[PDB]
Amino acid sequence: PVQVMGVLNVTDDSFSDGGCYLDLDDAVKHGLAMAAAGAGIVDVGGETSRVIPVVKELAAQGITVSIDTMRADVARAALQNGAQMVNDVSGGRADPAMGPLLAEADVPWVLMHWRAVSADTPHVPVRYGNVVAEVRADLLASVADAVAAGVDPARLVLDPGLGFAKTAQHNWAILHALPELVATGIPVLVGASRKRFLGALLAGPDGVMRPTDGRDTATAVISALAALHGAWGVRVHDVRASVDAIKVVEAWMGAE
Amino acid sequence: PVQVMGVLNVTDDSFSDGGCYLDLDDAVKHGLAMAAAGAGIVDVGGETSRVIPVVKELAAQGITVSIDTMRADVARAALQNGAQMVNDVSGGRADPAMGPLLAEADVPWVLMHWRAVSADTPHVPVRYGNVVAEVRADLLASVADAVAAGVDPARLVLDPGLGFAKTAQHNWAILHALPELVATGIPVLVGASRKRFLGALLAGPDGVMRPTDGRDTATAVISALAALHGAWGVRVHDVRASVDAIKVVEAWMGAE
Ligand SMILES: Nc1nc2ncc(COP(=O)(O)O)nc2c(=O)[nH]1
Ligand SMILES: Nc1nc2ncc(COP(=O)(O)O)nc2c(=O)[nH]1
Ligand SMILES: [Mg+2]
Ligand SMILES: [Mg+2]
Repeated sequence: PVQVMGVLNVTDDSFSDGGCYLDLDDAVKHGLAMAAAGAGIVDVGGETSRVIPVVKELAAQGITVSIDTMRADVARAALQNGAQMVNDVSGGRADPAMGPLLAEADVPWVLMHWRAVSADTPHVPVRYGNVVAEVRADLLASVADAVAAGVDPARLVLDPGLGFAKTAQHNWAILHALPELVATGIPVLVGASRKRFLGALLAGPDGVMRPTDGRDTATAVISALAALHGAWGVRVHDVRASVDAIKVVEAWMGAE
Repeated sequence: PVQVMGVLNVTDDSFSDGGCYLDLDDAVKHGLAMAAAGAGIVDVGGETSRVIPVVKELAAQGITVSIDTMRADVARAALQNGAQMVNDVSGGRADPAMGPLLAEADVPWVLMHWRAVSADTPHVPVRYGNVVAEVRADLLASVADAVAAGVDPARLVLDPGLGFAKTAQHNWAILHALPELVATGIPVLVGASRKRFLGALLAGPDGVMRPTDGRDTATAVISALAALHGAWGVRVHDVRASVDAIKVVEAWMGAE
């Protein structure tokens, strides 16, 4: 079984990969629709003034909500309001209070991989000698860090952080070696949904990138392959598409 | 490499799985767009008065056209007009003149599997004891038939005929055992695109089937899995979607 984590961007952002639900009610509506479509987790990302109210209503609607934040304070607020998981793009590195909070709360923590050369250059891609190996080592160190803080390992989730200070080539390399990360025995979450690499993969005849909205099929296919290779879950914008993919894989793979 | 065969239904049909391009120019436009999207073959299906003109223009535009017909006469007309492949849903069983025509023409021939209990009940699903094994045996016999007619085996293509006198369960069984059919050493074409089984797989909460247009992601995923398991090609309505899927598989599987 593969978990489907639907993305709910509560920020307003011109460059967004997938819908801006700044408006409380649209956002809530969107979260609900995603759960209805099969998402077992709704990942709300914003700061507190915007996300809290969304997290609160969704949690009140029985939805399993993840808070996508690098700040322990926003996380704590999220938790106080019904969130059941913390999704940290910094893998605990941005906020020293994060681990202790997770140790206090005992809820799942996603440690996403994001190793920048420097703090002022978080998006410059890192020149990796062996991205798979480096990413793995980095993640295991982040696990050690979390554990040392009192977090039960069983609550941890690894995420290779596709496209974060990584090229499309690094991305493909990580996916190809997905089974090696899965082999760490710690659940792996894949977040490729609508990312740049897909825009590039699917560029038009001209050389113009496929629009964000046109990257869902590719995203869905990455979900099926992820499922085939043991991933724990997938983080996506178009829930239906990835759920459809999963149903196919299961129907195919289970056909006696 | 997996061939992408785009569907061009030149009939008018209320129940169509995918667009009705009865109008010469729309049809042509559609065929061209499919080639542009990456389809290496455009499968025109109608009778002669409707398909011929489409086949002729497409072939004049350099497109590799397949004629989807059970009639040797329509096929011959198609060939006279530029078609380069014959797609026969009857596997040569509807028209005794078909094999000799293919032996004369020396172009690829798709032998689709479609075993009905009877002629008057072509759509009643056959009660199979072992669909995979029966389908295989049937196809190999159709190969023998074609060969005996002077057709070079190298020109043959097998197609399990998904959903033709088959249940969704049979369909899934055939796909799961795709590698066994691939092992015949004869190229295999998969035609699952938007079929009923997918409508059922993806039925809504209510129990209402997913609309035809909503079956493309599933179709695309079947394309990726087919690619992974050695299929020769896929026959689809939404070319972009299946091409996208193929690009993903290749990027993933080739990531050193
Ligand atoms: N755990 C995890 N969290 C994330 N949060 C935001 C984005 C970028 O998302 P966007 O495409 O909505 O901007 N990507 C990830 C990711 O890949 N993994
Ligand atoms: N070779 C082959 N030919 C076919 N022709 C028509 C349909 C039904 O197609 P539609 O969905 O456009 O009605 N299916 C096949 C098929 O599965 N394989
Ligand atoms: Mg987004
Ligand atoms: Mg059709």
